[PDB]
Amino acid sequence: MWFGEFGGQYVPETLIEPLKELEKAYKRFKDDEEFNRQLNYYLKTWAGRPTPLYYAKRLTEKIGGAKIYLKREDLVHGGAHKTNNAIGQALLAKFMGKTRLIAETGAGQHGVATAMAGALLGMKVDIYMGAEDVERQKMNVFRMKLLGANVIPVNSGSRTLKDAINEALRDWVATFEYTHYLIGSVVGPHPYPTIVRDFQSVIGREAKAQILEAEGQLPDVIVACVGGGSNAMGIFYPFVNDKKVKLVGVEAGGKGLESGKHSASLNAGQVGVFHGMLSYFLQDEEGQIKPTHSIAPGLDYPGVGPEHAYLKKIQRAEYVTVTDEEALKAFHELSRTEGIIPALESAHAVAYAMKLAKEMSRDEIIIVNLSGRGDKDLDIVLKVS
Amino acid sequence: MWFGEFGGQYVPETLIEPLKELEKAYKRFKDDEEFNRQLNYYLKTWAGRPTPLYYAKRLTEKIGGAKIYLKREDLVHGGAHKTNNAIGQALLAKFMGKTRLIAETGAGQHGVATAMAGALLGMKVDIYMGAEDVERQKMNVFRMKLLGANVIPVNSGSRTLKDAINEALRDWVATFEYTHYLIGSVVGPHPYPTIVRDFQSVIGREAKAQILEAEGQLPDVIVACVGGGSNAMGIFYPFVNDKKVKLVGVEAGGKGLESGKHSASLNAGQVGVFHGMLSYFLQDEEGQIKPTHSIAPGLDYPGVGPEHAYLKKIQRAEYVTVTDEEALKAFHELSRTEGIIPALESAHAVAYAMKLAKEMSRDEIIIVNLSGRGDKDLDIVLKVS
Amino acid sequence: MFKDGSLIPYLTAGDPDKQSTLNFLLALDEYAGAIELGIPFSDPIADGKTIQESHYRALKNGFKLREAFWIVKEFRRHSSTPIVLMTYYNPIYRAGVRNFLAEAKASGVDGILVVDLPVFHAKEFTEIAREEGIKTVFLAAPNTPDERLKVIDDMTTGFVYLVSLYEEIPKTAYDLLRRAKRICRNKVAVGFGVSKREHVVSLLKEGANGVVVGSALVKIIGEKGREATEFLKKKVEELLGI
Amino acid sequence: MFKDGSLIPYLTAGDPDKQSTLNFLLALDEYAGAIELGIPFSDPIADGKTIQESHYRALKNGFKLREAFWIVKEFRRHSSTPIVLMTYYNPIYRAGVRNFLAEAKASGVDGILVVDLPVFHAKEFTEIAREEGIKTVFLAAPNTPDERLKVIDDMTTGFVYLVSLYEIPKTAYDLLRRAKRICRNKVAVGFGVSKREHVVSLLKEGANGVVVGSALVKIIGEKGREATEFLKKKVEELLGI
Repeated sequence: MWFGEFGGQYVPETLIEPLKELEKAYKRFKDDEEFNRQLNYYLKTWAGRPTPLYYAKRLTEKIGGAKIYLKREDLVHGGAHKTNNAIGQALLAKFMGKTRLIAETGAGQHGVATAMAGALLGMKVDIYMGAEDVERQKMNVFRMKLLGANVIPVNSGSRTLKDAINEALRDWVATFEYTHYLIGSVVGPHPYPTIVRDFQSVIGREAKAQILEAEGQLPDVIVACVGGGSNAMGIFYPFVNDKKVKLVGVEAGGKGLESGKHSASLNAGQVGVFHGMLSYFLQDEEGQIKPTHSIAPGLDYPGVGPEHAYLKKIQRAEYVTVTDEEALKAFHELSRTEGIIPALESAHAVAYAMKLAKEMSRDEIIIVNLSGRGDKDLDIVLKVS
Repeated sequence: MWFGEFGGQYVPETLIEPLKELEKAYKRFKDDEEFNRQLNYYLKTWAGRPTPLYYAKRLTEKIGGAKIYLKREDLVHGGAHKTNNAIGQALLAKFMGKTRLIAETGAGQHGVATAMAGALLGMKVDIYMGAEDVERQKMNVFRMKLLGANVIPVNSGSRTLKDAINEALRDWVATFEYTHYLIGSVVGPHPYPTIVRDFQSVIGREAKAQILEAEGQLPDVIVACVGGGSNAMGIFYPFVNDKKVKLVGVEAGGKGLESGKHSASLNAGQVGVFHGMLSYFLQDEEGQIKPTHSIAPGLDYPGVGPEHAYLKKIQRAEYVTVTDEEALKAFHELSRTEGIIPALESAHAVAYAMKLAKEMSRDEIIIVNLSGRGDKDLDIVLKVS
Repeated sequence: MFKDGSLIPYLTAGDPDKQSTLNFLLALDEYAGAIELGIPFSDPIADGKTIQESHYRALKNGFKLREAFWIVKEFRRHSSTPIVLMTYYNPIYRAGVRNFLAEAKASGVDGILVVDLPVFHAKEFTEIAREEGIKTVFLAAPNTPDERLKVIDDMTTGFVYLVSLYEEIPKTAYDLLRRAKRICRNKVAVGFGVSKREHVVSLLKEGANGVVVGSALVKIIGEKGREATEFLKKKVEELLGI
Repeated sequence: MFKDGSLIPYLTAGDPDKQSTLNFLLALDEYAGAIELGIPFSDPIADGKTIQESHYRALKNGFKLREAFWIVKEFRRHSSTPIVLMTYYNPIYRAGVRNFLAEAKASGVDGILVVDLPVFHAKEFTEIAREEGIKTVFLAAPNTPDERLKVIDDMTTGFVYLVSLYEIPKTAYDLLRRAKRICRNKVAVGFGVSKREHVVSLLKEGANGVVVGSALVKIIGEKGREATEFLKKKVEELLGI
């Protein structure tokens, strides 16, 4: 449950038994011949794995520096890496004998993923969402109802994500005998940070095979965006022992670090305990969660996974920021140059990769983790542009 | 040129020289080692090829009949089979030494497909669009622009698709020395109908290999939707010499054939000569093109490919219709049941497949060509629901 | 099939209605050595913007195929000026090739140009046209090679119709004419298309047997409609130098 | 750490302001055997809707940690009723465990419950608590097995605080039954009491104290600065007077 000093299981006694059941269930089914056979069947047959590793020939020539490969997670079913974890946990829940999935969502991206996975394996899906978020995400809400899920608007307090979390946890505490709670990222109490990483590790395994196939050697740098950490850990983890490979997590710089409107939890946060984990969080003088901002909705989260805090600590991974403006240029630049419309979360990774590539030799190799497609971001990008 | 009595090259003398240079160039590069090596490189790394063959285990068991596999073209880059042809013709244009692509569109899906492939291969891209269609398809116009193409609105005449075709063809006659005209379906004058099929035959070649791998045998039936013919012909062609396999084209029944608000060209249209091809067209008493309708934008086309007309005559393929209500019922059904939100075009093929499964035993097999994802169709489906 | 140095008005049939077209034909007859009459069509691929509009004006006004033949039958009561029928292949295909050309001949039509029927697809059409006493008309563009132009000429029994690709007569259009006069045995008419007196005199001087006038005339029919007659005559008078 | 048969009011500090919380405590002190005082937190993942709202209210009006201690210190000028501080771990973690507990003791805090600090992560907390003169409160739920409930009891030096998963649930009386059977420590119940029937019934089944939170904070939520008299009427109802 620890990653160095970070991680843990800082929850009340009401949530201990459901987590201890999940620890046990993961332990037996994690390396089970039949569990992994089913997981790999669904990932291949339903999700479309493996995803290709694409050489951005035009983009690298433009920059004039290092080679830039995109790990095309935009091409998985749903349009983001989140499907990998959605299936993984939903299948684990079915192997536990659960008949129902619950989760909570802000932007709706995790709600859609959870609903899709529940639809596949034939499970009841109740998704808690803040009443503010339901009006904001008209189209994501509808998308969940198409997939057989039903959204529960929570009308108390802030009417934000945080209020939906509380409703989801109160619901799990009472229904855990037949219900599994699905966490979207490498965050929260143990065993969720390890479970989610393990279900995203496919990205890095595939990418390592693919880069050895294309280059005959490991890459010099790997760049990936970091909100909670999910996609970044998926691609990072298999390269952690490869001393050559530089790991660069890219957080939301927002309107700039001087402005204070961002979600760079690793760059500008303090270590604290929220959401059941000791990790980095963005907090005020009094040690309360601050409001965060990012143009990319998936990066708008004040916390960060405890494993990233650990990598930061021991200096295995380097963590950086990219502004709304910079990510937006990358969004446009990749669409023009490679004919790929990246998700605004991924555009952060692409944006930094492009800066880094200019300063590197033409024989060096960068793998950018293109965490999703940006069809969902067209309403946002149209209004701003 | 011909498929039985259908097809041809019925265009004015102005368009003969451009078409003959395209004939010669296709005959040159079609079986070329380097053209095909590059084509499969882009299909693999960029497009995400191959796509998986999904077994709809819950949809088959709910129906309680024949097995129902789905060819997952929804997973290709761009969310639709169209990308296959778009890359093929764009690459062909590049090998011909052309710097520019032109096309026209109504719904916008083809205009996006062309804009994507052009951006990939460094081609300049001008799309012609009817100014009414520009007003409807705000988001596809924006998508094209993001992808680097400039959308040229034509304000002459009706301001609809056929006015854009005229403007596009006039431009080609002038600029064909450095410009390729990119037809989006198995339609129009030779060589486009054979060319588009060939670039979509990949779908059938994969499906064949994949169903043998899964079941140890060829399918009993193959079901696919038919607007112009592109996707259906792509999955059909490699099974044309297999006498076992039945081929079924699903046209747009719309609001019903008795109501006259359909786009089923084969089932209730007469043979004629428009757009440079002898084929089935929806015409009035005077032999002029009647207005067409379907809820799925991609099926709303009065013509159909000449090769489908040929397969209809020789009875190598059955052809049927499905109503807007039934496609909507299938759109919702496949979403709830399998976690896959199909395109409204594909939902026609699914809707018929669901019927045909009831009249076949549990050991018999159906392959439905799931031509695209329905993220594009959510506004349309939200309004009617 | 027409007097050298002739002006050839092109009108679209049933634009705005069958009677109004006949009125224009009767008004323009004394200025013309021959006449082209277009048959409306939903999807005209070849034609430019001005003609394209007139196809839609005619079909929005409820044009029937029979009414094209009615104009020529009615026009033949007053005149023996050559009529060329300009159409797409669908109406011919639909009715039957012998049936269309016999009914056209019977109406009093001398020539026919099938716009979207290429030279290689016209073997059976030119064979039946001779049999039915209709003279064939085939068009050529600037991008038409010398090889194909000979074939176009070989199959033409009326006149070869030269056209430019899209102000002024383009340099490329005069190159097509000069080549055609070297190569073709048939008479040559040119739709380049014309708007001023300098253009007509120049084209005849460089060997054009006929100068066709479409867009200048149908643009007036677009503006004026039923009331176009007098403005058409004034325009033709300008082009003839009267 | 309180007289048997007692009623224990739970209030969130700084809801709606610090002066109001002190007024409420002073007005309720004659009715109470002990008091729980909640420390506002941005993301309180345990608490039910009515308490959750009070955290939102108190922080919206600019509550600060030093104001909780001020309330306990100014309350101690009049009363020596046991105070139990109810907080999440992050205030303790960021200040330093000893620094927090020392400052809590100086105000006159008698006990402390760290809501989101499990038993297996509290080996150090209980140790320093004892050294700084502060008693520990740990909570048990109905799903808590008999193995942990003993370990919970062993680490508690004040009282075990029983809560429910959700008139009063059957599953909640089973927890209380088991607790009195297993625990050497005293037991306070926080099962969501709203009426007199419940206070009497829970004292009858052996609860040493009955905590009253939601019923009082609902009133503070409705009335604000003017809650004092409505709180008294509610506490009088629950005491049956």
